[PDB]
Amino acid sequence: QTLPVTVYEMDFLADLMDNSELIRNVTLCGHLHHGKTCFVDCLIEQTHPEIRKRYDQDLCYTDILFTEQERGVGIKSTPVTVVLPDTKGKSYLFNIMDTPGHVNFSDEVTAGLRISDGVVLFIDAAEGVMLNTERLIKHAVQERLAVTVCINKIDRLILELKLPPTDAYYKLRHIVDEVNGLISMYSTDENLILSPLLGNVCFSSSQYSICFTLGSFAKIYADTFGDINYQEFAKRLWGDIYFNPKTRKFTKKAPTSSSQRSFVEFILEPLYKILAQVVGDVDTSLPRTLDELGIHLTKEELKLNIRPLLRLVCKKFFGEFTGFVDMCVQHIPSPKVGAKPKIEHTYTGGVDSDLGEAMSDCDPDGPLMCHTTKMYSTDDGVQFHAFGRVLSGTIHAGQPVKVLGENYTLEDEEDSQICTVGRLWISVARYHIEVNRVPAGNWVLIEGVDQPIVKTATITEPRGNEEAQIFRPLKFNTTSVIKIAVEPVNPSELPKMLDGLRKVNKSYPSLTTKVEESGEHVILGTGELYLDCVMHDLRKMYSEIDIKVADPVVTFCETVVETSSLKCFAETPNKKNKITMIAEPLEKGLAEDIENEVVQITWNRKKLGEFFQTKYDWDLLAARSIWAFGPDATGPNILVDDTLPSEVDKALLGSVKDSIVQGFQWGTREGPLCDELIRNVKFKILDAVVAQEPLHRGGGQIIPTARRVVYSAFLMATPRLMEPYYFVEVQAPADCVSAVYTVLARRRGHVTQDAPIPGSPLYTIKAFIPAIDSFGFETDLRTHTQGQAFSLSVFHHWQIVPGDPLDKSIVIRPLEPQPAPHLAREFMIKTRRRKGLSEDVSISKF
Amino acid sequence: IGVPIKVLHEAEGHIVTCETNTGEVYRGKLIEAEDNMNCQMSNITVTYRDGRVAQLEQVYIRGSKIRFLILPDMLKNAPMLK
Amino acid sequence: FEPLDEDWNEFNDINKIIIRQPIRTEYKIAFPYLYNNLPHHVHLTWYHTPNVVFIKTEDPDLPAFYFDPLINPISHREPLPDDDEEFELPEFVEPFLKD
Amino acid sequence: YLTEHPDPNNENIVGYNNKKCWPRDARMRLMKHDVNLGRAVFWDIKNRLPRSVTTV
Ligand SMILES: Nc1nc2c(ncn2[C@@H]2O[C@H](COP(=O)(O)OP(=O)(O)OP(=O)(O)O)[C@@H](O)[C@H]2O)c(=O)[nH]1
Ligand SMILES: [Mg+2]
Repeated sequence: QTLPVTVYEMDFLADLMDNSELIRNVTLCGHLHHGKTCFVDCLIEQTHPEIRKRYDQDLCYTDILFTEQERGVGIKSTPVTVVLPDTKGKSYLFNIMDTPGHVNFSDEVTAGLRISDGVVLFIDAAEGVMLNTERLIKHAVQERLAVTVCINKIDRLILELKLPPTDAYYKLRHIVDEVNGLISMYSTDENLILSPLLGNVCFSSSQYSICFTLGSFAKIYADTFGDINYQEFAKRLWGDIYFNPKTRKFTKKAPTSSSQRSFVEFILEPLYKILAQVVGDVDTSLPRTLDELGIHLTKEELKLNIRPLLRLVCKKFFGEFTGFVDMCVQHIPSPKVGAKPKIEHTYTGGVDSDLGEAMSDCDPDGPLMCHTTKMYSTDDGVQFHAFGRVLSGTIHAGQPVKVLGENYTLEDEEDSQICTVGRLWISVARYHIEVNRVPAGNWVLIEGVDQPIVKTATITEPRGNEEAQIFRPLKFNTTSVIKIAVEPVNPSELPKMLDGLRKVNKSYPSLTTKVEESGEHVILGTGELYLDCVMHDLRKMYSEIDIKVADPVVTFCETVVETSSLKCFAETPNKKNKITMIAEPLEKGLAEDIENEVVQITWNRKKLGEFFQTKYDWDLLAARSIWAFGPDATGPNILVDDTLPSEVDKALLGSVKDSIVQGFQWGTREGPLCDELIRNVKFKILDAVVAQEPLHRGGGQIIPTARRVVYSAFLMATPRLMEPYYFVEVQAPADCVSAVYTVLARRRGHVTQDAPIPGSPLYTIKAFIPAIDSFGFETDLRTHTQGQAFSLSVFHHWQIVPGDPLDKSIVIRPLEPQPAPHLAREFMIKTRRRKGLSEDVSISKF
Repeated sequence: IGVPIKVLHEAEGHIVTCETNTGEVYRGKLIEAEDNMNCQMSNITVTYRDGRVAQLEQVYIRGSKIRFLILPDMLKNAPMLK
Repeated sequence: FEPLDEDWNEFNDINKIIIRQPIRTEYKIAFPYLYNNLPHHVHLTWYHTPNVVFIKTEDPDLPAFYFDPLINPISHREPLPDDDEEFELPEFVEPFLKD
Repeated sequence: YLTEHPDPNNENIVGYNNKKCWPRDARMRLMKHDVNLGRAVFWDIKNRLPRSVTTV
């Protein structure tokens, strides 16, 4: 096969995969536009002699789609596999996943954190900590990965702000302190202190190829002057420690008043002087500086423009990126060491199983266990390639394997298939290297299994491994709430669109496409640019037809506020057994504790009740009476028992509860108002008259009956609607802040925080907005503030829509923005009309 | 520093076997190696001069007493040797 | 520019559409595939560039690296080893480019 | 009508003769029930005439 020229032999990369101690699985992440893909470009140019950046444009080696080239943002997380040397000279295998930093593509990061062991967070030195950085610290800690932070774009402290050296040091220290605070807020482990003293924080400028920790710059001193222990000298170039030039020692007190810190004196001021002598004094004193630092340039190399000459001088000075390799080796575990928390967190059945102890050793021979999370398209768009990691065993080209879906259990055995692998590749961004086998510990790109795979899959052996269970599905960071509806223009081309509607379902992890009862094809999404890319990929790649799209709306939910006025009783049509229920709302903050798994089912009734009686102050009769919660396995609704044992025999009532929970599950999704999920309710059984014969206790009589019980209890207790609220952070100059207050005033929002950025003239505005008002919001700010303000929106919470959704006295004139009391009625009626229900629902319907 | 010391630092993490001036052959995974030939090794099968096979789990060999080392065979594609 | 007749349907029913904010032309131009039917010859616009925070120099007598009061102030406030374990540099070792 | 002529893709909207001289809210609104009723009416009238004698 043909391959570009590489500084290492490909047989060395083939033989280096067999040792799982020299492999690192790293995910690069961060906020939007902080320097991820350019750092990957610098690594690719480090490994390849023939790939060079243009003098006017960026390279973007790992942005291979045309949408990423026209938009200028990252859309798809792309892997690359390289071999890099460290400071000591030892070669290491890196599997690097470049993930996008935009918030609406946060699902592209969660698919990247499942198949990796360490996180490298890029932070802009000028802007600092932002929204998606704060969300990704939480999401990377809760997924139990190691965390390192690299501070990119330090030259914006030099060439844009023109900032004094100790003030730039204070800016960097403030960024590191805010990162340590965001680590310590969500972690219970105290051994996660990030500091450059520990080799844990790197400094970089992606535009001019600058990358250093303390140890690499100490190695530069050791290569320049000699006879200096660089591992000891790098331990004192940070913090309040001073060099005393008389004693030639490092003391913690000031020799003079003009004494600078050691980081300013030995590291940061030579960086200022290099950049200043390249930019300002190229004509007079640059050859004196380049003769002093030991750098020789050709006469044609001196005649370049300022930015490529600065890139060339910093590349000749700093050289290879050894500090990043030192950080990723020292503080990110190998897959042989870090396999145990990965199997403990991601494998169903626990690490204490028989197969879990076999997978915890990273054994390259034995049972084949692979977990594929990502699906990549070809050039033609007719077939997909799966992408995942090999947890155990060794996968072979041509080996018949078994593909396990996300609905597979040992009891069912329905969601499974036997397939044949065509080829195996290891992935670089713009080319692929074909191999015949991949051992355990690496990443793998599998051809020929793409037919049963929807979101993720588990690749196992056909014979043996009969106790194999699937891994957990992806737990996404946010909730997709935007509804759009699609139709084809020519109605005879409906089987074509249903092709593409299941093809973009594979390449997008958080995408949800469904078919309503009225025949509408509804696609869920997270934002405007997300569904823009959905439409581009859909049409131009998988449909080649014309598709009509409707106006976007958001997903509503249903709730109660007051206690029900009357006890809701209902019988089965067998007229033997009766169930009576009171519906009440939950307390503030309990639903959010159920959703974040602070409270859980399958606990052995003790700690569960102690939570309710400790924090929210439930009684012992109330804490010891939960039957189940949620329509989904952790949903925010509770089925509660208030049936006294003096009136209802609890030994016979515990037999029908297995059907009453199926009833409550099937009826807390698709509620009675507009067929949506119920929020923040406890459904409390007070009276139950249970049948005596077992044939009258069947589920076919009682499950629609318990459905009608839940519906009657919900409709009596003053039902309301709930809409999602987005959290919005706006980066803007100090003059357009009043214009931001002006624009947010007309979309029913409110500003919660207005804070200046330390070390920057730009301000941050943090606010909450309704999601249905957020259409064109970014365009309104970027038009009204002359393009200076910029905004991002994530899903934050749910609140009650103002108005009565059952007030039939309200008349609604069409095509007019209604005021505040008419909103719940308008939303409820128009969603019923859109989904295909009746014009109204009555109180005595159920 | 020359080439064979860089080849020694490359063989860390793999299985090497060393013979020293006391005629004893130590086989196992090399953990650490310096500029001088001080070799920290682990999971060691030990062959004496008479022929007894022993199991020693942490060995630190001084580089002065070393006769020679025997390296893996896939280091012929290492970058410093090409 | 000069240009380069739709019946009612189940799809474009205005009793289903919630009119909250009026959709403008620049919404259809910024995101040309979400709000447009038949997008034949559109081009994807450039999304965003980070805000250049460069401050112009108005006084030639000031130093080039000066804490301009246009910049917001930084609100001021670690395992450091002890002084007694004395690490001494050699005599000819200096910081880079001190001349 | 739908017993002999099934419509799985809802294709009976395309091919519907409509009067373009009126405004959009003034002419016939093409809801699916009314279009199916119109197709059924024209089918029931067309069945009563032998195609060798006359043709609609
Ligand atoms: N001043 C300066 N600009 C930089 C530096 N690194 C990157 N940039 C610029 O910032 C812009 C965005 O860089 P990217 O690397 O595309 O940003 P990104 O992090 O890939 O954005 P995502 O697509 O979210 O991953 C480009 O114009 C880069 O040239 C740096 O060190 N200094
Ligand atoms: Mg990028």
